[PDB]
Amino acid sequence: RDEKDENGKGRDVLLFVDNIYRYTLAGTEVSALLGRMPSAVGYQPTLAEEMGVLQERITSTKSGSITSIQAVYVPADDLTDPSPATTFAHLDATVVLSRDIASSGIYPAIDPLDSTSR
Amino acid sequence: VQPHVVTVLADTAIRADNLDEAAILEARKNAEQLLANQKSDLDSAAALAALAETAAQLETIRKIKNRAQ
Repeated sequence: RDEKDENGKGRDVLLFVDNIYRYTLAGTEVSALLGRMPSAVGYQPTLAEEMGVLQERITSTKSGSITSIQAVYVPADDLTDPSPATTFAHLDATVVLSRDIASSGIYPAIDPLDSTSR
Repeated sequence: VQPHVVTVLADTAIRADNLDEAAILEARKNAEQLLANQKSDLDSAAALAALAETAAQLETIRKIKNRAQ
């Protein structure tokens, strides 16, 4: 992103991340062995801080731009779970897929009453 | 009338214990009106309120089946 050329402008960058939820899951797997106390449903007490530390770097500044697409996993089909609920506030466009539409043979199974954009 | 069969057809007929029958037919009119009014009341009360009340609130529970709190 922050790369320039002599008499040459910058370049646009596309970034693709697959299942950013596994990052928080791996953080969960080692929290107890580090000596912390659990919170919520067995989650680490530093979920939001360590999500935000990574999320604030994926951005576009005055010098260069980044377009990113991420896939977010929803455990046990529960949108109320702390990880997706914390993740919801870091995005500009959110697409929500539902199993009820998928089981009816409709593809892509995008829920039109829960998808928003700025 | 004829020697083998006798039949008289009447649009409105009833046993004429008196020269008038309105005071007897009014009881049947009252019975019919009362039955109609009670039947309408029973149908309305049994269906319109009850089915709507049952169907009032069901989704706030279905939407939270997979919640773990």
